[PDB]
Amino acid sequence: ELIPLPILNFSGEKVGETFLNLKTAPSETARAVVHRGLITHLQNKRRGTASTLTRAEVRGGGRKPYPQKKTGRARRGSQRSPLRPGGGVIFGPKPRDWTIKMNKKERRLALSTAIASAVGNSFVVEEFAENFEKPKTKDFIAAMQRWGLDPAEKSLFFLMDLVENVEKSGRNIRTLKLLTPRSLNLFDVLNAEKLVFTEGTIQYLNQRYGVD
Amino acid sequence: KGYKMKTHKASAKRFRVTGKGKIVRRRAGKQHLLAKKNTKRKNRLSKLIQVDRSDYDNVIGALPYLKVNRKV
Amino acid sequence: TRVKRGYIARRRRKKIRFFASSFRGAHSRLTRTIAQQKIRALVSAHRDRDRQKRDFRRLWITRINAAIRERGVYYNYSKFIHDLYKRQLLLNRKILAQIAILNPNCIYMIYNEIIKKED
Amino acid sequence: TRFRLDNLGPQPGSRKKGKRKGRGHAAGQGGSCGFGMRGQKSRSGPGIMRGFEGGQMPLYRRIPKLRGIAGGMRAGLPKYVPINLRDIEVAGFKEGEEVSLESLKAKGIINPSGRERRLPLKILGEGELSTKLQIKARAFSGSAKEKLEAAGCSVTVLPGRKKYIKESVRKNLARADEYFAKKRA
RNA sequence: CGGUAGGGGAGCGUUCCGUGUUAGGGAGAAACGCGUGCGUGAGCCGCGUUGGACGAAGCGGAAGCGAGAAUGUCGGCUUG
RNA sequence: GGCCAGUGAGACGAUGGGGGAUAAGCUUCAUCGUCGAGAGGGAAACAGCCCGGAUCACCAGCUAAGGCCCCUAAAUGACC
RNA sequence: AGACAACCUGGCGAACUGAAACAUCUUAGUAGCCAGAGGAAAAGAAAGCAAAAGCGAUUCCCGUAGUAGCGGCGAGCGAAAUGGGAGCAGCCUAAACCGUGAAAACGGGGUUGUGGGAGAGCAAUACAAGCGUCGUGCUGCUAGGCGAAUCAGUGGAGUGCGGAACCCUAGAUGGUGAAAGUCCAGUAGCCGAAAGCAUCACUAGCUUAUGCUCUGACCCGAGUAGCAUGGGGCACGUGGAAUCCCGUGUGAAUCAGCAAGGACCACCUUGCAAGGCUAAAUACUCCUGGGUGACCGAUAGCGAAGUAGUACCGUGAGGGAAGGGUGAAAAGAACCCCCAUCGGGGAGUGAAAAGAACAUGAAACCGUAAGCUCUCAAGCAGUGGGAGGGGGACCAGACCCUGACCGCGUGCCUGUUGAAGAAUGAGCCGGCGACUCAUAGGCAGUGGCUUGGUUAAGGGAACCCACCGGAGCCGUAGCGA
Ligand SMILES: [Mg+2]
Ligand SMILES: [Mg+2]
Ligand SMILES: [Mg+2]
Ligand SMILES: [Mg+2]
Ligand SMILES: [Mg+2]
Ligand SMILES: [Mg+2]
Ligand SMILES: [Mg+2]
Ligand SMILES: [Mg+2]
Ligand SMILES: [Mg+2]
Ligand SMILES: [Mg+2]
Ligand SMILES: [Mg+2]
Ligand SMILES: [Mg+2]
Ligand SMILES: [Mg+2]
Ligand SMILES: [Mg+2]
Ligand SMILES: [Mg+2]
Ligand SMILES: [Mg+2]
Ligand SMILES: [Mg+2]
Ligand SMILES: [Mg+2]
Ligand SMILES: [Mg+2]
Ligand SMILES: [Mg+2]
Ligand SMILES: [Mg+2]
Ligand SMILES: [Mg+2]
Ligand SMILES: [Mg+2]
Ligand SMILES: [Mg+2]
Ligand SMILES: [Mg+2]
Ligand SMILES: [Mg+2]
Ligand SMILES: [Mg+2]
Ligand SMILES: [Mg+2]
Ligand SMILES: [Mg+2]
Ligand SMILES: [Mg+2]
Ligand SMILES: [Mg+2]
Ligand SMILES: [Mg+2]
Ligand SMILES: [Mg+2]
Ligand SMILES: [Mg+2]
Ligand SMILES: [Mg+2]
Ligand SMILES: [Mg+2]
Ligand SMILES: [Mg+2]
Ligand SMILES: [Mg+2]
Ligand SMILES: [Mg+2]
Ligand SMILES: [Mg+2]
Ligand SMILES: [Mg+2]
Ligand SMILES: [Mg+2]
Ligand SMILES: [Mg+2]
Ligand SMILES: [Mg+2]
Ligand SMILES: [Mg+2]
Ligand SMILES: [Mg+2]
Ligand SMILES: [Mg+2]
Ligand SMILES: [Mg+2]
Ligand SMILES: [Mg+2]
Ligand SMILES: [Mg+2]
Ligand SMILES: [Mg+2]
Ligand SMILES: [Mg+2]
Ligand SMILES: [Mg+2]
Ligand SMILES: [Mg+2]
Ligand SMILES: [Mg+2]
Ligand SMILES: [Mg+2]
Ligand SMILES: [Mg+2]
Ligand SMILES: [Mg+2]
Ligand SMILES: [Mg+2]
Ligand SMILES: [Mg+2]
Ligand SMILES: [Mg+2]
Ligand SMILES: [Mg+2]
Ligand SMILES: [Mg+2]
Ligand SMILES: [Mg+2]
Ligand SMILES: [Mg+2]
Ligand SMILES: [Mg+2]
Ligand SMILES: [Mg+2]
Ligand SMILES: [Mg+2]
Ligand SMILES: [Mg+2]
Ligand SMILES: [Mg+2]
Ligand SMILES: [Mg+2]
Ligand SMILES: [Mg+2]
Ligand SMILES: [Mg+2]
Ligand SMILES: [Mg+2]
Ligand SMILES: [Mg+2]
Ligand SMILES: [Mg+2]
Ligand SMILES: [Mg+2]
Ligand SMILES: [Mg+2]
Ligand SMILES: [Mg+2]
Ligand SMILES: [Mg+2]
Ligand SMILES: [Mg+2]
Ligand SMILES: [Mg+2]
Ligand SMILES: [Mg+2]
Ligand SMILES: [Mg+2]
Ligand SMILES: [Mg+2]
Ligand SMILES: [Mg+2]
Ligand SMILES: [Mg+2]
Ligand SMILES: [Mg+2]
Ligand SMILES: [Mg+2]
Ligand SMILES: [Mg+2]
Ligand SMILES: [Mg+2]
Ligand SMILES: [Mg+2]
Ligand SMILES: [Mg+2]
Ligand SMILES: [Mg+2]
Ligand SMILES: [Mg+2]
Ligand SMILES: [Mg+2]
Ligand SMILES: [Mg+2]
Ligand SMILES: [Mg+2]
Ligand SMILES: [Mg+2]
Ligand SMILES: [Mg+2]
Ligand SMILES: [Mg+2]
Ligand SMILES: [Mg+2]
Ligand SMILES: [Mg+2]
Ligand SMILES: [Mg+2]
Ligand SMILES: [Mg+2]
Ligand SMILES: [Mg+2]
Ligand SMILES: [Mg+2]
Ligand SMILES: [Mg+2]
Ligand SMILES: [Mg+2]
Ligand SMILES: [Mg+2]
Ligand SMILES: [Mg+2]
Ligand SMILES: [Mg+2]
Ligand SMILES: [Mg+2]
Ligand SMILES: [Mg+2]
Ligand SMILES: [Mg+2]
Ligand SMILES: [Mg+2]
Ligand SMILES: [Mg+2]
Ligand SMILES: [Mg+2]
Ligand SMILES: [Mg+2]
Ligand SMILES: [Mg+2]
Ligand SMILES: [Mg+2]
Ligand SMILES: [Mg+2]
Ligand SMILES: [Mg+2]
Ligand SMILES: [Mg+2]
Ligand SMILES: [Mg+2]
Repeated sequence: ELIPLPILNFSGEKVGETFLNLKTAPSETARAVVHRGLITHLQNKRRGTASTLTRAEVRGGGRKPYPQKKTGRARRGSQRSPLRPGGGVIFGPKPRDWTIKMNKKERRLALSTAIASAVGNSFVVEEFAENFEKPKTKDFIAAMQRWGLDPAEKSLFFLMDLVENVEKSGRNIRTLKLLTPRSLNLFDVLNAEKLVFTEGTIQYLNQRYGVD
Repeated sequence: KGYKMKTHKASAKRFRVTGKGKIVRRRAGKQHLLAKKNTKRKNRLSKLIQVDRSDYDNVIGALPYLKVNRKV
Repeated sequence: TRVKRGYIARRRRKKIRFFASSFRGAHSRLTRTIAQQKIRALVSAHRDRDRQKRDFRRLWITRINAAIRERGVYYNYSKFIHDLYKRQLLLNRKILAQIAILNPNCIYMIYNEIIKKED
Repeated sequence: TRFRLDNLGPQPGSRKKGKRKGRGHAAGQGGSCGFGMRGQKSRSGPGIMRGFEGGQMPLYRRIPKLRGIAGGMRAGLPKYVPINLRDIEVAGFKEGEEVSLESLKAKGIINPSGRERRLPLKILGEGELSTKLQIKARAFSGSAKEKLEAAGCSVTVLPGRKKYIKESVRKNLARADEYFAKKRA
């Protein structure tokens, strides 16, 4: 690797160095690849809930000139249409699905490019799981500030484990995301200010996405 | 279940495609009144001719599943 | 996502209307009329920026003609100009018209040079 | 040079903005939208059939139906997966290796679909093989097995599935063989 | 380097989403009114003895996205 | 060759002709010009005649067709 | 018995339309009507597929495939088998025979298919499996309860700002004079049900049950199958027209049989019609409870934010509108004056009068005041030139308003060979108002992989999404009916 990574113990002293080496998008297309990967994500996340009534859903037509003036909806000699108030909506939204597709390998590429950009931030950690027994948020934040994470700026903890105490201890900070590999999004990696890995985690990422 | 385009069947019993991808058809006029057509003519009307570039549009538009190189 | 047209209309209209200030009658009121009237204004304007260049030459030439005809019985615009040229002077018609009104003695001098040399 | 949600953006040329017809003339196709004046092509709704010329008898109609199709003679269908020796050369076959069908899915040179799944294999001469390979297929072209037996390769031809023949026609086809046999001996 | 039908290239704006529970905002936001300001233009930027709480720029995404014509259509107000 | 449009009512003028009455701003063809889709000047006004093909600015200059008594730019010029 | 939105099953069953006309065909067994039942319905335990290798009731999705085919071979219609998933479940009865009757019935026995059963003899017997009153059980639902942590300053109000602190298994949400993790109700977490409901286990009990040998004589669903005709439906339009189901008429065979394998015959394979019943996977929203929203915000969203199916209109079936925002709080203006009331002007309330026809308040339209200007004048009302007069400036030679007179100047749109047209259209102003979406085919531009590329349905810490899912599909051989 072209850069080391600091490994800090639970106190915050630097114990070691690691290397996270991934498949990177060629320099030209990176911004496109990632971009696309992101767009796709956000677009599949979308639920078309916007619904209208077409000209034929609208209640209570009959085909005829109106016999008497409906104040605001029509006048005396007029024909039924979309062009009234209360008329159908021409080309209005119907419930959709926005779901598009992207190649698996392209996906993974975006993920890798993202995380391989984020190596100017990232730490590693000595796998703190045991130091939490009773869930304590106060404690988690203590630990954070020891590692130099401002409990403001939106950081990402990528671990293998969800140890219940840790899981709950982090639940209520708005700026943390605690990710298993089961939930790992391009989105959150892009979104995070600081990246945090464990040893097992680096071992995982450097394998799945390893450059040959 | 979407809608996939339907092959126009009356055009696909008429035209086909050669291995290199060009469209061909039969020639019209050998079925009857043969006696009065000279044998040289009768031979000419028996072979397979490549369809006239002009028609390619209509043809192509009605046979969406036919693999066709227009030589680009 | 429904989109009302909102103000995007009335800004355009208002910015048009500003143009049409001081048009008599309904050319200063109704938007629909005001539109047309704006176009025609801009149009005549463009036209007469071109007419202009024709017109002042018209004028200047006329004034020059009058200014010279005072001197000789037989003398013209045409004769004059011809002589300005066979004497190699560059003064164009704006300048001779302005010197005709604003410094008449000067034009008399010029004429005296042209005559002396044509003599 | 780090990626965030804000430094992202597309590649020039990728997403090209769409024509929105019927807005303004200065823009694009305004008014008419690029349909010109009137008539049937500029009218809303389903057009006329794609193969239809004006009522003059359409090209596809005035031309005679293709030979076999025209009557309902069943169309021709590939009955073997053809492989030439080219492909077998290119692939990673070391000597002694069994070619067969399976070992060509393994190295992926043939990816068969449903119809092709159910099919047998056939070997067609093209390209000059250099190696001794053990081949198993249901058929060969003449040229094929000529070049193969020339190179020193063992050609194992696989049994096709038996055709069920009723007893009487066995008696006939066997009566034949009895005749040939009594004659030669 | 005139230009209709028509084709191609480059842009502006509207509402909404991501960044974002953003910058900014009862020391006055949106809007409304103004400009000796800047644009090829769509428009932008600045200003307010109006207004009273929201909401830019940038880099991206999506459309119920731009009106002067439809004997359009609904309200309002004229003329006679 | 690919992708992908409109057009498929034309008008007059010059020339060659046919129909008609060597009638029609008539009608129908042929080789051209302009209008269509072309602004400017000359034609009193005046799609199709003459000059000329308008990127834009200039209170500069030279010319085309056409003009030089006054309306209205230039000779109330010269010689037959 | 009646009621019941959509879905479903059965019964009747169109037409515009498409075919650039139309009659076969299409629309479409759609709409509509009628009847019926359910939370789903229907279908369903091989007289089935297939092809010489195998599968093992039904339904639903992906795929095969717009393939084979059908078709005035026109418009169009359009499979299945293999393959991948979801989901799984198999049972009662007739007849032979044995009892009881005169019957008709009842009771035992008996239910299968590379055959069973009845018949005649000899062996095994105890476990296993299915159903289920009663009842404390388990869980959930129908009320609830406990629930951490802040202060002062700042112009009506502080949740904002500057400055200090704190909780977090709680930084969901709503409210509060102004935007709040720490003010209220709440949330995480944790407790809680006398009564009823629901899924589950258990629950006495009720059910069933094996094994072999001999015997082609007994049974194995009759007005049935088939056949002749008339039709219907199967992707399949009478076609060589199978399989399926009905009118009229005829009319079999029992396992040494009968049916199916796309006329038909032979052979082989597969199966057992003419008795029933069955859960799930799938469809739907008059609704109920949670949740999300690149959904609306009073011309929108339901027709309906107020008497909304109301007012009103119609004999009747039926049609069918409009009217939202004083303020934080009514503190909704005591008292005096004009004064018959309404309405107003003061005072008082209030941050503001925002004063009840009350929040921002554009345009048309109606005026009032101030600056310049029109009564010898011909004009799509402008424009270039600018006399005279006036106004706010800081680059005072500029800007802004007015406009003596001269020049030039045939509204806009549509549509036409061609228009100022006496050609169409618009009273004016503001809103609403049109190349949209889904799915496929072709082409282009961008990426990704090219150790060929890619997955579909499906599964997913709810979605998204990691990771799966190679069934398929595209490219690797053509020629030929
Ligand atoms: Mg209707
Ligand atoms: Mg509506
Ligand atoms: Mg090929
Ligand atoms: Mg023949
Ligand atoms: Mg074409
Ligand atoms: Mg909106
Ligand atoms: Mg609109
Ligand atoms: Mg003016
Ligand atoms: Mg589009
Ligand atoms: Mg364009
Ligand atoms: Mg227009
Ligand atoms: Mg077009
Ligand atoms: Mg039109
Ligand atoms: Mg056309
Ligand atoms: Mg049509
Ligand atoms: Mg249609
Ligand atoms: Mg069609
Ligand atoms: Mg034929
Ligand atoms: Mg072939
Ligand atoms: Mg293939
Ligand atoms: Mg041009
Ligand atoms: Mg154009
Ligand atoms: Mg903007
Ligand atoms: Mg804006
Ligand atoms: Mg906005
Ligand atoms: Mg802020
Ligand atoms: Mg402002
Ligand atoms: Mg806004
Ligand atoms: Mg602006
Ligand atoms: Mg901008
Ligand atoms: Mg406020
Ligand atoms: Mg922004
Ligand atoms: Mg719309
Ligand atoms: Mg209007
Ligand atoms: Mg009206
Ligand atoms: Mg009036
Ligand atoms: Mg013609
Ligand atoms: Mg014609
Ligand atoms: Mg036409
Ligand atoms: Mg002519
Ligand atoms: Mg002529
Ligand atoms: Mg001649
Ligand atoms: Mg004559
Ligand atoms: Mg003639
Ligand atoms: Mg003519
Ligand atoms: Mg000429
Ligand atoms: Mg035209
Ligand atoms: Mg031209
Ligand atoms: Mg001209
Ligand atoms: Mg002229
Ligand atoms: Mg010329
Ligand atoms: Mg030129
Ligand atoms: Mg030019
Ligand atoms: Mg000259
Ligand atoms: Mg003169
Ligand atoms: Mg003379
Ligand atoms: Mg009932
Ligand atoms: Mg009833
Ligand atoms: Mg019911
Ligand atoms: Mg019909
Ligand atoms: Mg009809
Ligand atoms: Mg028709
Ligand atoms: Mg028709
Ligand atoms: Mg169900
Ligand atoms: Mg049922
Ligand atoms: Mg079974
Ligand atoms: Mg059975
Ligand atoms: Mg299957
Ligand atoms: Mg399964
Ligand atoms: Mg099963
Ligand atoms: Mg019995
Ligand atoms: Mg029994
Ligand atoms: Mg058998
Ligand atoms: Mg047997
Ligand atoms: Mg027995
Ligand atoms: Mg409490
Ligand atoms: Mg509390
Ligand atoms: Mg405070
Ligand atoms: Mg604070
Ligand atoms: Mg809150
Ligand atoms: Mg709770
Ligand atoms: Mg037997
Ligand atoms: Mg029959
Ligand atoms: Mg039939
Ligand atoms: Mg049949
Ligand atoms: Mg059958
Ligand atoms: Mg079959
Ligand atoms: Mg029937
Ligand atoms: Mg019968
Ligand atoms: Mg019998
Ligand atoms: Mg039969
Ligand atoms: Mg069978
Ligand atoms: Mg039976
Ligand atoms: Mg049957
Ligand atoms: Mg049965
Ligand atoms: Mg049933
Ligand atoms: Mg209203
Ligand atoms: Mg409404
Ligand atoms: Mg409003
Ligand atoms: Mg009072
Ligand atoms: Mg009284
Ligand atoms: Mg009073
Ligand atoms: Mg007061
Ligand atoms: Mg007070
Ligand atoms: Mg108001
Ligand atoms: Mg007079
Ligand atoms: Mg006067
Ligand atoms: Mg006048
Ligand atoms: Mg004038
Ligand atoms: Mg005039
Ligand atoms: Mg006409
Ligand atoms: Mg008019
Ligand atoms: Mg016209
Ligand atoms: Mg006309
Ligand atoms: Mg109108
Ligand atoms: Mg009118
Ligand atoms: Mg009218
Ligand atoms: Mg629109
Ligand atoms: Mg279209
Ligand atoms: Mg689309
Ligand atoms: Mg496409
Ligand atoms: Mg590529
Ligand atoms: Mg999936
Ligand atoms: Mg799922
Ligand atoms: Mg899903």
